[PDB]
Amino acid sequence: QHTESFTSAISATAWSWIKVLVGGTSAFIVLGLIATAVVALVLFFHRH
Amino acid sequence: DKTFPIMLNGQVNGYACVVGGRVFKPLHVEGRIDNEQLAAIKLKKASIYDLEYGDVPQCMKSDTLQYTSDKPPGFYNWHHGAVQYENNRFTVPRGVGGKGDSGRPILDNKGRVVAIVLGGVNEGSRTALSVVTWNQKGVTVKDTPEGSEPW
Repeated sequence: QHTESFTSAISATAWSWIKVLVGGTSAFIVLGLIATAVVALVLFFHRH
Repeated sequence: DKTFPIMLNGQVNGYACVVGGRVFKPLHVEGRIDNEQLAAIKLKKASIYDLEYGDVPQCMKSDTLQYTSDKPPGFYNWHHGAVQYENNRFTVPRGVGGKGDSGRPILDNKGRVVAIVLGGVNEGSRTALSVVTWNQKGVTVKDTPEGSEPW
């Protein structure tokens, strides 16, 4: 009836909080695993 | 000492040898192991390591004595005479150390298997090999000179 945007900009504070939480958790776990892989590898690279 | 050839098609293709502490089989090659006691043992192979897990009952456990650091240049009794070198594998005679006899342990004269060969077919007018042993402090590390193929 009147001028509004409605441009997917309704993500609330709790909504944004949860979304950033889940994204950060996924990123943290995957990056930690990636780091551990080369951590294991460098030991063998040093054994000789 | 229990050094056993590996049975493939009813002929020798490898050579399994048991070591102190753990029983050893060179998993680089295949073939049914001749020994029946080993015929019912699970296999534990790493990405680059071709060694069998030690699952012999502890009656015959530690058939040999392992080898510590401080490699002398002196004689190590090999299947084909003694070997004498320190920097790397001994300058084995030409013709010797060819192929088909994978999994042969080089032992100290004192009964301490210094290393395990895993190739090193030719190294020139002489020949060294690609082997694995303790690194400096007791680390199971392999060294492979260039131009190394299983022997």
